[PDB]
Amino acid sequence: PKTVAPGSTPASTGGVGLGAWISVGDASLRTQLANGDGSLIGIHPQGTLNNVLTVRTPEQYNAVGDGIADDTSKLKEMLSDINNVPETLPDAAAVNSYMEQVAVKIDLTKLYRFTETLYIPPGVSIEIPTSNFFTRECKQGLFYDPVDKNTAAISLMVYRKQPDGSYKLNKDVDYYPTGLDIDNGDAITCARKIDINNLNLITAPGVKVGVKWIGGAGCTTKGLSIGENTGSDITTARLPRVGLLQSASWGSIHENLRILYKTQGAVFIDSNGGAAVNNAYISRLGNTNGELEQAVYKPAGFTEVGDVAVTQFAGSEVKFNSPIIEQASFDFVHAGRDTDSYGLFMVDKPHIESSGGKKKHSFYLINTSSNVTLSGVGLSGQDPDLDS
Amino acid sequence: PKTVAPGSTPASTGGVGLGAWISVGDASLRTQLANGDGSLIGIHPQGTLNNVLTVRTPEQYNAVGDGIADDTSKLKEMLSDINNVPETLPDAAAVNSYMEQVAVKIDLTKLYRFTETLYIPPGVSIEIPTSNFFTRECKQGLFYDPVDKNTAAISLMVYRKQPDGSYKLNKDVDYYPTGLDIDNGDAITCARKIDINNLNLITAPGVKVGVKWIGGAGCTTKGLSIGENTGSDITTARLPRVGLLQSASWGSIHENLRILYKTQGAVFIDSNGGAAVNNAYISRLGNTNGELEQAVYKPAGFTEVGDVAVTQFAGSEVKFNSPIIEQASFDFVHAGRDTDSYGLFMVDKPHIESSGGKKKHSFYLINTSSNVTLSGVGLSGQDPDLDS
Ligand SMILES: OC[C@H]1O[C@H](O[C@H]2[C@H](O)[C@@H](O)[C@@H](O)O[C@@H]2CO)[C@H](O)[C@@H](O)[C@@H]1O
Ligand SMILES: OC[C@H]1O[C@H](O[C@H]2[C@H](O)[C@@H](O)[C@@H](O)O[C@@H]2CO)[C@H](O)[C@@H](O)[C@@H]1O
Repeated sequence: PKTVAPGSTPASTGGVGLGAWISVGDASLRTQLANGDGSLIGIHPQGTLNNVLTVRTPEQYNAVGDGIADDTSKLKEMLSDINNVPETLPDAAAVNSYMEQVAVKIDLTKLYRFTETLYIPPGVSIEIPTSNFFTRECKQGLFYDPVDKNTAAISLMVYRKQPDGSYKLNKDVDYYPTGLDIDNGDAITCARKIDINNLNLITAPGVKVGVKWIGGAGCTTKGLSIGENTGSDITTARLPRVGLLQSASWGSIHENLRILYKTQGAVFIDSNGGAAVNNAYISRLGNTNGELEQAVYKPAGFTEVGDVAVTQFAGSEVKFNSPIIEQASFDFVHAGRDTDSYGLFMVDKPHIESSGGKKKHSFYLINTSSNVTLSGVGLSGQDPDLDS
Repeated sequence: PKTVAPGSTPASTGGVGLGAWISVGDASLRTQLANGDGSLIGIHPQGTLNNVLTVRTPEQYNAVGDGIADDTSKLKEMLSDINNVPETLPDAAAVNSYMEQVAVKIDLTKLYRFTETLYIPPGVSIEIPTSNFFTRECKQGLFYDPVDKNTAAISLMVYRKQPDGSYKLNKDVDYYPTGLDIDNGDAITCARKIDINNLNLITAPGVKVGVKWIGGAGCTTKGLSIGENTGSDITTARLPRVGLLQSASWGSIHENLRILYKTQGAVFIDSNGGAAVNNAYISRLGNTNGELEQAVYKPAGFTEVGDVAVTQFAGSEVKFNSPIIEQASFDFVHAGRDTDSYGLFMVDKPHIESSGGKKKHSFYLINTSSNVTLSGVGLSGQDPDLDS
């Protein structure tokens, strides 16, 4: 005989399974199925449903996915269930271990409004069926809509050494680690095994930075698409002031990156050895008042006023293969490393265009060398004296 | 008490749910499961089955998938359920709106025979597990088998203006929009947010055009594979005369495109700024009678006879990187724009080969400039006077 004390549960009196409690009847089947993992369902050629379910979705966490409801905690919970990285860690060994966990794929098929910077832990693949392209109304992806606009929508994890030898996750928008920081332990990257396929990210007007790709060595992107072609007034367009900011990401590859921006498209700083940006399509949403934008992250030698599609400095040498740059005051601003002019400006066959022939310079090169191959496409601006 | 009138249903007497009607028993469960969406099946770490099922297949529509039965209506239904765009539209706002719908991924794992041109609407991702490569018998993909061979197997959507001011979907096999048409309003593209991975397309012998990549700005492809390596006799092979025809597709990228053709491999016309074709493997199925093939779509300046692997004109300047071209009479035929010679012919390290050393010319250049990098692979024809 089996004695069951008052206040018992099947789980607390032997569990449910062979030799213990066995579910019987329809009510129990309903709950067994509803609270299971799919193991009750057989599949072909053999095995059970759970054996083949590996993707995660915000819907599993009840995200509304309409770009209205605040789905922040749902997205964070989804991320946490994959790899929950505490914001404070004791030492190097502790932060490094979070890059040695199981990686999981996430599929974003609706529109998720969020109001706090999302930090992607290592071991994450994010996918969306297709990439946005001058999309007027974003329907699938992330919509960053915070109270504090002096922030980034998305950011990789980089831990900063504290006075007591402990490490705290960086949450400062303007911060980016240097190759030196990574060498001397002042910063420790917690960004690895991250893959993006078609992530669409829109932003409330005025948000400072779209994506902070910091410390992402070996991390990859394909079809990453930033910004919304909301309307003619860029001042209300749902796109960030700065599309992407990248540092300490050697060996990182961005395939067919798409960026709709207001102030700066993409910025690459310090160590990014061997990193490539292929077939990028970077455009200011029209060039109205473009010449009045003020670059936010720029080398000291660049003091000119005007929007910049691509900015690079502090020894960064990203390879730009066949980029398409549109509607920019400055297509490229590049500075060699202050100390020795290190960092070759490499642009192969750029497709440069701007409505009404409005432009300041295509290649603004400071204390540097370069190898550029022209493809019979380009222009110089309307000022007969200053534009070149 | 609850009174239920004769001829009632649960829906007509309060609905199903808390505070109303609740399903009870095995029979109810069987029907709920059969007619549901997976919501009764829990999965890990939380949520239900419906939350993670996002991919569509033709099997959901009972397609036979054997390459014999005509699965046309079922492929069309699957496409329509994703984005059902009317063949006739009121104005531009109307057609533009269809590029702002939720995108869906389709997985093709069997062989689907169809008999009318398939029009891929915006917001569609297509994937097949692997790409065909000189495949003798196509097992997975699409097989176009029409009564009228003067047609295209697959086409993107471009709307043509009508005398009354309305717009109609183009169904003319030879039509392609120009940059001028798009600028005009004469044409409005409805091809955006389309991604193709490993799509295998074979066609009945005699089919004019395999794929009409028109207006596909920012659309991408990887492993698109056209044509079947049926047998030694090309007149009987399951491949089209013209593999791919592209126009108005600036920023479109074709990665590792594979084409087996009879007349012309790929054709690129008019505005295609910044578009790239990487590691294409284009080959006529042998060169037997290749010299007699007459190019269908080509510039006026080209009047020679012979098959052409790659044809480009009207100001199109697609970048061809590491293409592999085999058994062609003419590897490339390129004409700069009539008015100002615009449109640089760019080919980087082409791997050119032809059986028996049979060939007319590799680079037939008309009213144009070019930058070509040779990789120590190539040859010139057997005519000691004309071939170069
Ligand atoms: O030597 C490193 C780098 O330091 C300064 O860069 C600034 C930059 O000007 C700001 O826009 C922002 O991004 O912070 C950076 C340093 O944290 C110098 O101005 C620059 O020339 C130099 O390369
Ligand atoms: O000015 C554009 C273009 O017009 C003609 O191109 C023809 C082509 O010859 C045909 O094969 C077919 O594709 O229709 C095209 C447009 O009607 C000229 O022959 C060509 O040279 C010219 O660049």
